[PDB]
This record gives sequence, structure tokens and C-alpha cells, in this order.
Amino acid sequence: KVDYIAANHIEYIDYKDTELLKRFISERGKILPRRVTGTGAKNQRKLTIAIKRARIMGLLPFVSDE
Amino acid sequence: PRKGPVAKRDVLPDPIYNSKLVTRLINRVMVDGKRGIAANIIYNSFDIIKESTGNDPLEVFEQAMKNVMPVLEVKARRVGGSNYQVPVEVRPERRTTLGLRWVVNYARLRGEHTMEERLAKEIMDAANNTGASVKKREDTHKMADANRAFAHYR
Amino acid sequence: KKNIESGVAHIHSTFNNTIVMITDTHGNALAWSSAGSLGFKGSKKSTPFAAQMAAEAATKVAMEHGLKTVDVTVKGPGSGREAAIRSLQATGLEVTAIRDVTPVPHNGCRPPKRRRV
RNA sequence: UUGAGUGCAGAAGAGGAGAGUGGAAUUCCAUGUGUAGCGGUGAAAUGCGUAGAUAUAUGGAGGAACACCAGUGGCGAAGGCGGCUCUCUGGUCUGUAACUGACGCUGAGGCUCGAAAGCGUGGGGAGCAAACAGGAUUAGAUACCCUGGUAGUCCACGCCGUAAACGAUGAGUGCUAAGUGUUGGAGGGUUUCCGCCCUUCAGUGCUGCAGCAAACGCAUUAAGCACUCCGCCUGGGGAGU
Repeated sequence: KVDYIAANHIEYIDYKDTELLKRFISERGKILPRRVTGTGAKNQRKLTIAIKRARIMGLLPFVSDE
Repeated sequence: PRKGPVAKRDVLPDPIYNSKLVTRLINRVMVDGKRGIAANIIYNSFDIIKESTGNDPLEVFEQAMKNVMPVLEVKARRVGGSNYQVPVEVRPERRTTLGLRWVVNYARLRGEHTMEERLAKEIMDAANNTGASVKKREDTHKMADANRAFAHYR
Repeated sequence: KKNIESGVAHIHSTFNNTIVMITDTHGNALAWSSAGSLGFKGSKKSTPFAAQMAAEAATKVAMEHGLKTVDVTVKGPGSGREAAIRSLQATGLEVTAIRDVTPVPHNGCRPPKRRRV
């Protein structure tokens, strides 16, 4: 019942579209489980791979609490 | 006892000063079904009190009382199954109970060969904060809050 | 002395003890206290009263040198985490921000054995 | 040409080996502040500390495991595999129906793989911890509890070949009511369907009918109905001696 994120016919995550990517991190900086944000089955994987690539080149934080 | 609390058998006022406390104190001297004697030592002690420093047998009495009636008490409870004694918020009535109890008992050991000089001197000394009953209440309050640290959130 | 009037207060409380230290923003140490020093012993130093008194015996000294606001550092899963902050706000201070920092690893350590009692 | 296999078109995956790389955390080290405790227990003690401890801030070092995503999810023949990126590399599934024409199944001896502990040779060593030491409880405690700590745990190449190595359920193949979720697909209608509905292939869980079972229960992922090939058993001890 929770609408899928990819209603817009998106194909490639590209691990750089940080605007596109902020929908799924925790307001603290963690990751949000599928059942929480109601996402796909193969979409749950590439999301994580993208953001893990991003968390190395600095385009995203590891910890955002301070 | 096990089901629930139970009634409490209030007393009548006194036939001289008309005081529920006076009767409640006469009762706590009687031994073995013999009453009149207790009333006699009560009245004689009262007259002796009023003789030197005549104010009232009642007012100095309540003075000594408020000098005695405590405010806390160590109540041994094994919530942690151990020797935890937790300071308790003592009830109103039990306060008066203990007042009379300490007064009479600890006065019984004052030691006048005379019959009732023991009591009179005791309450007259208590009203002025000299005597172990006052020390007894202060000792209760000095063992309470002696361990209120680990025995209060219960 | 020197009236810095701007610093941070740290809180660190195990299952069996509690500490509070107040320093500046850097922060060079200013003033601290603990239930260990306040005369309590052992089986009691983990109670929500020791927290109150440690907090007081620290703040009443620290604010002398000149200090009104402070920041709050809360480590230490324990039981004074609640009483401590309020007790700071009781003796007249300006607890403003509250951040919880508890060291959580990313699974690179071996904890000890489990206890059998 | 139906079983098997190959071609052509697509799909998923913590399947494996090699080469580098990231952050958080614990610890040791350097320095600033800083004053008398820290840590531990059912209670205590041993212990570290006024040669300045715990705390706290800055930077450095080193080894190890990969927080959240994480799911009765995935892959592998089993043991098992989870940080990221690259080079080499195996297997499975759905579609089509080009092609060979039964090329199949099982499989004693043989060969290969094989958790953890263990051995050898050379490295490496942060945490944790058999042995060991000290402290406690106990009539006694060479144990449970606490403070330390050596081999080991990691890396390369060899060795050993064992687990309740479990679903205590050998492998191939075909037939016999349903309902319900979930991973990966291919088709058909509605269609913005990429959000529904219908048909089908492959795994993967729960309930349940015939049938079976000494009961407990199992039931298209049979422990039902049947054929083929292998392994094993025949009272408990003596003893896997």
C-alpha cells in the first residue's frame, strides 16, 4: 500500500544524486529499512551499494550527531 | 491482616480534663485488669506537674509530646531480598502511639522510689528537650536519612 | 578565576558509579565531583541520589569562577542520567543543549564471556 | 523426439581466488587542564593511583572484526559465505525450438573436498582466553564470582580427516484435494498496472483432506502410492575394548 519510490521511471541510481538519495537516510544518518519506507526488492540493494560508495568520497556523512 | 485493614476502637474522653489523649495514656499504664490505680497515679502526677511551674497538666504534656512524636522510621523490607531498611513516611496515629509508648516505658526506668514522681519528672523534662525520649526521637531521625540514599526510590 | 563563563559539563555513569566533570569548551579541567568522594560507598554509589549530590558539589563550586550556561555530555548507561541534569537545573544553572554520546562500535571488538550465576 | 544435451535471447546472487582501499571502536604513546580517588561485588577483597590516577582535549601507532540496511531473505553438493572497488573464474533459472538423435540413472574398490580443536616452518600480535597467580564464598572448593595472564585465536605453505558434520529423513523419476504468505521470472486484460486482476515455471515457509503411523505426527518441499541402484541392522553389557 505504501507507494513505491520508483513510480517515476528511474533506472540508474548513479550514487551521486544526493538529492535523490536523501529520501532514505535517517534524520540522524542511518539507513531506513524497507518495511519502513516501503521500497522494492531489488531496489533495496542498489540503494545501499550506492550510498556506501558515496560515504567514502565524502558526499555523505558517516555520523551526523554533533 | 490478610484480607484488608480493620476497625480501631476509639476511646472516650477523660472525666476531668475531657481529653481523648488522657484516657489513651491512662490505658497505657494499666497492668493486669486493674485500672483505678492507674487513674490515681495519673492524677497525682498531673497535680505534681502543675505544682512546680504551674501552666497546665495538658499544655506541657502536648509540648513533651510534640518533642517526641517522630516523622520517619526504618521499615525493614526485602524488596531485594536483603537487609534493606527503607525510611518510611510514618502515619499520623502511630506517631502518637509511639509517643505514649516511649514516654511511659522509658519513664518507668527513671527511678524515683516514689510511686508517680517517675512520670511527672519525665514529661516535664521532655517538654524542655532533655531526656532520652527526646534523644530517642532524634536517634530515629538520625538513623533515618542515615541511609535514605539507597532506600528511597521504593 | 578568569571568569570564562562558557563551558561544557560531562556525565559518565556506569552500573556502579557516577561522575560529573565541568570544563570549558576545549576544555581544560575546571571542577568535578563523584559519589566516590562524597563519602558514599560501593553498594550505594549507583543510586539516583548520589547523582544529585555529586552534581551539586560540583556546580556550587564551578559557578564561583564565573559560569552561567553550560553544555551537557551524557555517556554511561546507568541510573543518574535523569537526576543529574535536573539537579544541575535546580541549583541555578543554564542547561541548554543535551546530546547523548554513548560509544557504539562498528563490531570490531570481542566482549568478555557471559557470567554464570 | 517427449529424456539428456547443444545454439540463440534474457535474469538474479554474503558462489571462489588474487590485488588494493574506508570509517567507527578498544588499547598503548605524546602533550594541555586537573585533583584524590578510580575499578569491582549478593557483600567484600585483590588491584592501578600524590614518580599525578580515573576524567578530559589534540595528534600519532598498531592489529583485528565489519554498527545501521538485516528479512521463516539470497548463493553454494555439503563444511559454509555479509565494509568498498578492480583482474581472473564456476554454477543455477525463464524464453525460443536452430541442431545431435537415448548419448540415461545409480554407482563396491579409487580419487577430490572437508567446522572447531591440534602439529610443523616463518611472520604478526589490539582485544579475548584453556594452563597458571592472586583475591574472595565454603565444613572442604585445586569450581561457579573478581583482578591479572601464556600458548591459541590472524597471515603463507604443508599435515591430521574428525562433530548433535541434523530435517538424526540416500539418490533418480512419475502419480494423488485445498488455502495462505514470500525471493526470481515469462505471458494475457485493465492500463499512466511501473501501482491491480488472470495463467504458468522455479525455490522457499504455515495450516490442512485422503492415505499412513505403536502413538507423537507427515501430508505436491510426503514419513502416501510405486519401479531401479547403493549403504546399513538383528537383546542389553563386555567395547568401537
